[PDB]
Amino acid sequence: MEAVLNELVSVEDLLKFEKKFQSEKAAGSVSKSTQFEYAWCLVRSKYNDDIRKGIVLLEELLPKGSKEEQRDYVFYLAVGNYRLKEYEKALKYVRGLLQTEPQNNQAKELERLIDKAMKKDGLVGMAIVGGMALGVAGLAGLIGLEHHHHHH
Repeated sequence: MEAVLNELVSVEDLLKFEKKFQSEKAAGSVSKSTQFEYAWCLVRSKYNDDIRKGIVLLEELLPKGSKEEQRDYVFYLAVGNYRLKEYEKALKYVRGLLQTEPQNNQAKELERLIDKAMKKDGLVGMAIVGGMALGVAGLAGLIGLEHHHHHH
């Protein structure tokens, strides 16, 4: 029933989770739970600097989380860096993420956007046909011999 409304994050939802971070911190301590949900609210902020902080917030929690807890935080980091134009940074988090869970399709499709975007702002070979061009006659050849190591 989590219907995604057409809006980033109302200042109330962003500060709402910040309020908890304040009361908990006021006690002189902060539960990692708030630290995790506090970065999400920022990672989805309308300001970029808020993400630069939301990304660091999780980056410090990863070493503090186990391998499974990291698989979740790793997922948010690839999404936060993916939008900050940083395509390779998010590509390192999404690629290693598969090294752990290759059966993750949501992690695979994201890799396409990151890798596909880079080719977009790089202009591919415009019209393509099977590849950049043909080849010096070489259909199969995946079982026959190879270049004869011998001059003439």
